[PDB]
Amino acid sequence: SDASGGIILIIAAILAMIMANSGATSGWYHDFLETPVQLRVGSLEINKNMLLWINDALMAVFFLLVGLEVKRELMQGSLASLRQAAFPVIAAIGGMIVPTLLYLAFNYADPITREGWAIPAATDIAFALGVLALLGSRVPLALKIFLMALAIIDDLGAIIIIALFYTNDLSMASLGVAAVAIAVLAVLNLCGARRTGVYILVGVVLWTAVLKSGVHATLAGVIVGFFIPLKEKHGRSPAKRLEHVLHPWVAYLILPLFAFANAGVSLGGVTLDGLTSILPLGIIAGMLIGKPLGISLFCWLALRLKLAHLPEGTTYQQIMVVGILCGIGFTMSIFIASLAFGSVDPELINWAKLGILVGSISSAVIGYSWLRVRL
Ligand SMILES: CCCCCCCC/C=C/CCCCCCCC(=O)OC[C@H](O)CO
Ligand SMILES: CCCCCCCC/C=C\CCCCCCCC(=O)OC[C@H](O)CO
Repeated sequence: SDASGGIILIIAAILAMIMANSGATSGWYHDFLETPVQLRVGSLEINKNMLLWINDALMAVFFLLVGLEVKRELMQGSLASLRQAAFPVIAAIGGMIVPTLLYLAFNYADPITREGWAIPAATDIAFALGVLALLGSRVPLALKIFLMALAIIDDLGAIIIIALFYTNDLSMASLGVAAVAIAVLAVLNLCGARRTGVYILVGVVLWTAVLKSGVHATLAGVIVGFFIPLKEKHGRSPAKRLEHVLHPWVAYLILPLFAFANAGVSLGGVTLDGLTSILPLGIIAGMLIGKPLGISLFCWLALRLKLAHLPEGTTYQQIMVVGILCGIGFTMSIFIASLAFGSVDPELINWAKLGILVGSISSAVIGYSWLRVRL
């Protein structure tokens, strides 16, 4: 499902680029996405443009899946112990620090564009795993597990740090209702509730309470995915079945719809001097240099001073290639960019997207080349 998921994602992005650039469709594409919307449901109203609504829904579902996965990794997978978590965690710290530092090298003096610091810290898990899948049985499963954990730690870390920066966007009552909802999820888990539906219902309450803040609405999905029990009772667990049923819908519908609504950008007026502007160049440097350099360097240090061990079945060369692949930020990076610039100016988000596209495509091509050499 990895290879076909990546291919369908790329098709949707190409269709977006066609929509945003052809005279027959460009007008409607942009006008529809820009439309202000307010949904009627009692004494509870909220105003957001069409694209933001779409992204909130799609990313709530995607990060519900991310929540299930990270909980499974912390309880059963490669994050279930210090011994196994050391290497992916140190790698993710590097993949966070170095891309941010290279982005801010260009953008720290700009009070507007510095808000996009996390853009090249993101990794498009579907795209990167799809490029891995192109080598088939030559890829050690441990390498895929490593890439998955790395990307999820960086993506969740970005979302969480941004959420902490954005807390002031929520009201006292919103935070209160959210706290009570999270507490209900916790007691449901600790007591032994195993029907997925009850968690989903309390989860939509949590999601609506923090819906004014897109990043918090996204984090709500993670929280719900985290508190759905994973204990294998009689060979069954609601988290396993939910992840299994949800994964195809995310890989084949949610993420392609997101890419179709977000990856299309006009190419008229774009220039070589425009691409070398601080915002797109900071993104490109973060992805093409920051990601592989941070991941490889922090991993090398972890191994040399014996802080961590290579995952069995992998080599350090393979880890370096994964470091390149983690520069494929694509849809996750576009989402981070919408969180930073979405409510500021269309020129900013479009140039951020152009930078993301150059960095992502270049990371994919270079990573696949090195992958063919090493595997
Ligand atoms: C804002 C800060 C960044 C937020 C980043 C979000 C991602 C969180 C997961 C990464 C840490 C992994 C923790 C691994 C801890 C070791 C696990 C352990 O030793 O626990 C033993 C226990 O038996 C277990 O079942
Ligand atoms: C409210 C902030 C709380 C943050 C607590 C996180 C602590 C985790 C540290 C280890 C991972 C490395 C994290 C490095 C994160 C990049 C630096 C950063 O977040 O600051 C960028 C700044 O916003 C540009 O304007």
